[PDB]
Amino acid sequence: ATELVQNSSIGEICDSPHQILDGENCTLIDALLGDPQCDGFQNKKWDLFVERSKAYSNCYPYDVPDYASLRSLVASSGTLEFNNESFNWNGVTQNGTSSACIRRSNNSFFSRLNWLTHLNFKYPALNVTMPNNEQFDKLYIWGVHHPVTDKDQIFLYAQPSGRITVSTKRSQQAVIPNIGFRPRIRNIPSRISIYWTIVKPGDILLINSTGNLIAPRGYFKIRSGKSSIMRSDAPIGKCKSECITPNGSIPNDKPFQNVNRITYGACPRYVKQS
Amino acid sequence: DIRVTQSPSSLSASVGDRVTITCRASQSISRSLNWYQQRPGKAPKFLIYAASNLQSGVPSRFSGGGSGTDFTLTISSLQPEDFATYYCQETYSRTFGQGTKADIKRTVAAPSVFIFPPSDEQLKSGTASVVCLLNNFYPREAKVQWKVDNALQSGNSQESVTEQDSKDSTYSLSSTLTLSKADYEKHKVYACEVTHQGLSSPVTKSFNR
Amino acid sequence: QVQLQESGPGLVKPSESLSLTCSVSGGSVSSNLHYWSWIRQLPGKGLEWIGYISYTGSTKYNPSLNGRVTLSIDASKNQFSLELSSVTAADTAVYYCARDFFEKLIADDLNAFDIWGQGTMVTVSGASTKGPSVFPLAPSSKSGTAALGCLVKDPEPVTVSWNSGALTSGVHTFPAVLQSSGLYSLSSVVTVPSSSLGTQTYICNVNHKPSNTKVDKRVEP
Ligand SMILES: *[C@@H]1O[C@H](CO)[C@@H](O[C@@H]2O[C@H](CO)[C@@H](O[C@@H]3O[C@H](CO)[C@@H](O)[C@H](O)[C@@H]3O)[C@H](O)[C@H]2NC(C)=O)[C@H](O)[C@H]1NC(C)=O
Ligand SMILES: *[C@@H]1O[C@H](CO)[C@@H](O[C@@H]2O[C@H](CO)[C@@H](O[C@@H]3O[C@H](CO)[C@@H](O)[C@H](O)[C@@H]3O)[C@H](O)[C@H]2NC(C)=O)[C@H](O)[C@H]1NC(C)=O
Repeated sequence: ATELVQNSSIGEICDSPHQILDGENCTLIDALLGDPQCDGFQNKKWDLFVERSKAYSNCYPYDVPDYASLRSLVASSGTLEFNNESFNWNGVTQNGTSSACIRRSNNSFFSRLNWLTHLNFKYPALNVTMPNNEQFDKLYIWGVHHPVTDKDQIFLYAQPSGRITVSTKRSQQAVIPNIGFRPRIRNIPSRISIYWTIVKPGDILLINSTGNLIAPRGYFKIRSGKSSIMRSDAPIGKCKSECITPNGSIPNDKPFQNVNRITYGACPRYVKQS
Repeated sequence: DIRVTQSPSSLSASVGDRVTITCRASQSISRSLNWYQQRPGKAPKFLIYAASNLQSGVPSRFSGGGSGTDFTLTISSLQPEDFATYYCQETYSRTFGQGTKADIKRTVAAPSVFIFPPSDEQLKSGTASVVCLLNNFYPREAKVQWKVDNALQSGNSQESVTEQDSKDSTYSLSSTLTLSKADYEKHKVYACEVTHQGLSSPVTKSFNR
Repeated sequence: QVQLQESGPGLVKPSESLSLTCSVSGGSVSSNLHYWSWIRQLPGKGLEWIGYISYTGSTKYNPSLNGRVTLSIDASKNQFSLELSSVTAADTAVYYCARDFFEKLIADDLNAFDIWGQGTMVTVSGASTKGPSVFPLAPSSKSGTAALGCLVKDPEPVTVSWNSGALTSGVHTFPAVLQSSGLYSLSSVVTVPSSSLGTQTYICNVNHKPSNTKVDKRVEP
């Protein structure tokens, strides 16, 4: 347990042979939703995406039930390819912006979300059908806004209470918004609940809802591969290594290792001591 | 089991200084903690949320930052009304910090003093209480000397001290001398000698009867 | 807004079950996503979280106190109570009731203590109760600033206001000291112009709660 144990790292992660994507100030979901600081990540691929502990959200605060599920789904696919679809939201106001989601010194919003408000103080029951006539699995990212006072629920949507229903052939999703003032993040007490819905080839996405809704602008392509995600603060260097740890790249010569349990690629097995 | 350490226990800084309070944890708590303010006689106030999100009653001079274990609360330009006791709470622990209460670096003193004989209704009850006042002095360190017929008194006087109202950042101190009705009428000269820095000589206020 | 007022005894004899009640005003005590908590204050220890309960009732308590804490909610009265069994001298403190929201969205943190109550002192000396004696403090009245106040002698020094609250700026009420007689004593003073004494009436207002004693005494030159 001495000569045959790899106990050191080079201090940095090799960008070869694996396609490495660095997060910088962005998380995977901040780049997924369309955080203005994360617009550079749109439609990029990766074999291993490294989130930094320095990452932060600089848009309009958002929460995600099953946050380790959605993060590991997008990570296992290894792509952010997004295709805009033409959802016909007739009777509403689109492209809603916020003062805490700034890009190019203007009020903006998530680039992959269409925050819908009333129109002419109308807001009818929106039933939008969207088929999946492809051969590959689609991923739709939608949201549910949580206004703080129904003073805003009336001002934004002109209904005392909303409700969101997302149905497919296999799945059905029902979410009711929660009116409530909350701790101000970037001077905002309101929140938005982000959910996800997968549709398979031949399946149809159904939206059976009035709109306290954060409508999607399209779908993400879903691939199946060895892609993954890792939390690390080690720099990225120009080198080649078939093993990556959050402490840096290590050689896979030894049959064992005590660098870190979290590994990626063809790596030795982890030992508890020495 | 979560440990919290807040440093320092107390400090002092001038108006307009930039002061930083540190809250350290034993285990990593991510970007996750909050900072509060309780003024004297008040309940705490919700200042910062999630280590860096300012709240409803913020004057914008407050700020926080940090990740992991070492978090910092910073006041860019310290104001007088910021005089309070600051705490850091860690959530999954639900543990409050030890607390850090600091005060403004004080200007040079100006003690104004008064004295008060016992009331006529109290003297009928067989108890005499003579109250001396020290108003709006600063620093804290002051000496109150009681002289009954110009005789040093000890062990029979009590006194309190308020904290900076944070408008002028000044203390106030009041001594009460307690003697019986018989001991009150055996004597007639009751003085209150005040020793303080902002006084070039001990100021004595006295009355008779 | 949402006000919170704690009500209960200011004195509790040892080994007895302490009991306090928080009243929530302006809002529904039943909340879909919310916890109601209690927290105590001691000089030297700072703040110490105690208990915390959901509308459904879900409890966890501070492991420092070995289960002696038991809270409860009654939605019919918009109230939630505190019950601390077997209190000792180390349980005298200031107790606050607070409205708290929990969020845990990605950070898995987010125990937020939003609104805080005024507060109620509790004592564990377990002796007896006796009301205070209010004595005025006349001015010097030489006439260019004078001073006057009220002397309070003989559990809690309660509220001392001046003329029902009309005179507030320039008032320094001092913390009570403990005389050798086991009874407390403080004094509340205020500085006024040395030219408005015979026409301006000054009355201090003391209202002892643990003894039902409210006194209004005139401070006259
Ligand atoms: C990730 O985010 C952090 C925080 O926003 C970035 O750090 C800071 O980025 C700003 C961007 O302008 C820098 O501001 C510029 O520098 C001067 C100070 O020399 C500042 O006073 C000006 O306002 C000016 O805009 C700031 O210096 C910088 N701070 C540090 C410590 O780096 C960071 O650049 C972002 N990216 C990465 C990879 O960390
Ligand atoms: C909500 O905001 C999005 C993003 O700005 C809008 O999509 C953009 O719509 C404009 C107007 O149609 C597009 O520009 C035009 O494209 C046509 C294509 O034939 C071209 O002929 C014009 O000269 C002009 O360039 C723009 O391309 C499009 N954005 C992207 C990325 O394609 C959307 O229309 C907005 N919706 C509402 C209801 O405001």
